[PDB]
Amino acid sequence: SHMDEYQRKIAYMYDRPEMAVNDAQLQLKVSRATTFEDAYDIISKLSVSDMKKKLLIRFRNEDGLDYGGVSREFFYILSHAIFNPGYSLFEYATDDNYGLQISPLSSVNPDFRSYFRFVGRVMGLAIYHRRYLDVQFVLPFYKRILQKPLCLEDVKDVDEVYYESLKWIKNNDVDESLCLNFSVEENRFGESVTVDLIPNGRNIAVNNQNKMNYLKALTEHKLVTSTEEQFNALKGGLNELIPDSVLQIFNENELDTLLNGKRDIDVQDWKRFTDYRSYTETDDIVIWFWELLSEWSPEKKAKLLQFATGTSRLPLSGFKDMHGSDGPRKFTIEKVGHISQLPKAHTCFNRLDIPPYNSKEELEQKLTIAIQETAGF
Amino acid sequence: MQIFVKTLTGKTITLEVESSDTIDNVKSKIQDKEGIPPDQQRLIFAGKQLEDGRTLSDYNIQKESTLHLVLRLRG
Amino acid sequence: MALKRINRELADLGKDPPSSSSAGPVGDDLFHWQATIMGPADSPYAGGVFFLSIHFPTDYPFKPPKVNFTTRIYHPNINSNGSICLDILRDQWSPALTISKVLLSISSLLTDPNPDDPLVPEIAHVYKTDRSRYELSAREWTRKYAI
Repeated sequence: SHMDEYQRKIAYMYDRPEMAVNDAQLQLKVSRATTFEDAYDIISKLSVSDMKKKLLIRFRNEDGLDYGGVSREFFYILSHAIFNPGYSLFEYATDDNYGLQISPLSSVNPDFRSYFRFVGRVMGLAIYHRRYLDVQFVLPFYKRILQKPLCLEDVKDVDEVYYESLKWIKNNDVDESLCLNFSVEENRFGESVTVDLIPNGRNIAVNNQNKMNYLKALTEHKLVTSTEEQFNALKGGLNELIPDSVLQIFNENELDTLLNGKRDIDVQDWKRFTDYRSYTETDDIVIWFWELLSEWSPEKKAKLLQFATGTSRLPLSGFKDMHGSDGPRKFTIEKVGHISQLPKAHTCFNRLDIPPYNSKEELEQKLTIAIQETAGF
Repeated sequence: MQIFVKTLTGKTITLEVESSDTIDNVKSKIQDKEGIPPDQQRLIFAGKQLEDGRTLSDYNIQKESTLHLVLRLRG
Repeated sequence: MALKRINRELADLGKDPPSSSSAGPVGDDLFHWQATIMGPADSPYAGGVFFLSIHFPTDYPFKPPKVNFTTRIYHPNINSNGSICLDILRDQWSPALTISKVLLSISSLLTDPNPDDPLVPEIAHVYKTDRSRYELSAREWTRKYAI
């Protein structure tokens, strides 16, 4: 079983003498409004020995009991702050598939090393003190943290269309018509600059004897070389607390589970931030659908989300900031089709077509049948 | 005659068919060789998608014709 | 590869024009193109002219260009805002495809709407139920806007 081995690994990891907390308590007061600034001011000045003590967090002017909930809320706020693309540190891999990754443009700051070391320290603190963030990175990020080789298939998680194009280049013979050469054009703040994968790379075409090297160089540049300094600083900050001999007993999925807990899709947010076409919030089908979603397992909810929207990943701020294939599009439910037809989906429009069934049991059966071919999580 | 069908995975399948063979018969052959249900098979020849109830001769399929097997669209 | 390819496509379009659909950079920029499509004569949009805006992503040719309509068109597979649900630009895109192929595909779409993707379910239902009414509505819209 996956859970038993993961639990054994977690117990063995936390049983090591190199990850044992002390007895003294460290206070950490941060204003709720200015969480990021105070967090960076305090954390980025602590010492390694100090950070290994028990963590006690008190929001200013908010005195209360159950410090565990307070600490969890603080970590949630900090994770949604530092990893927010609007802060120009991380960025979604694609607008229609929200996967966080280190932003190449982040080098434009005068000193990104301090901020990325702070991010590494925050991740190490979350792992060390059994607290969960709520972000969802791409698998290549986790493979980089564990120092695993990155190959072509790893581009599938980052961007699907890019991987399909690379696979097409691999399979079909590349002709001279395609003006492809060893150079990548990157547009950074208006100005576009050229980066050469190999020396004098902008004057060499990709024949049938070189396309393998071209694919290797493109994959390495897209996944690794574009984020060397920033990820090196981040991993230094992370390994400042957690020795790398400890992280190297997991894989690209168990580390994700350890960092972000058991991933789940909230239903209250889903219901609050949806819209209907030809349907009203008081209609029987809508309330039956919401009840079914309420009493469903996380895997099946993820499968339905991927079937309807097109992906199982959500933006950093829930369903509110949900982007379609053209612009911001919220989860839409529409009355389309005949009774016998199964509930259909329009992925590029984030739309779900549920015909007006008669009984909730029939709705549940049809909805479960119509999503079986889709795999979630 | 003989025809070739190339999938989206790059796989090439050789089928012993006839110009008078129906699209349903060729889809049944593809299902036998690969297990893909005929309803899920999307065959394209010369830019035209083969439809059930017709024949290869309706699509001007000739000796050693090359077809493309694609999957269903989403939206 | 993101600029030499674009220059090659522009040069190819500058040698053998389709004589119906035209494309070209707007002002002085190689990542924002304007395109003009003539209404096909065998479709209810006959006699009309339509404008498209094409944005080439920096990952070109590995990622498809974003094409958006500008003039309103009464079509089942074209949304009101101007988006196009076309497979060649969404999922079945390969580096071999050029920009002229996209224009030809769109000019073919303007004649044979695909009912399997009811981007506008009301209009798609009208098309599948009353073809004559749908054609009349499309011609009225083309007269009102495209002209």
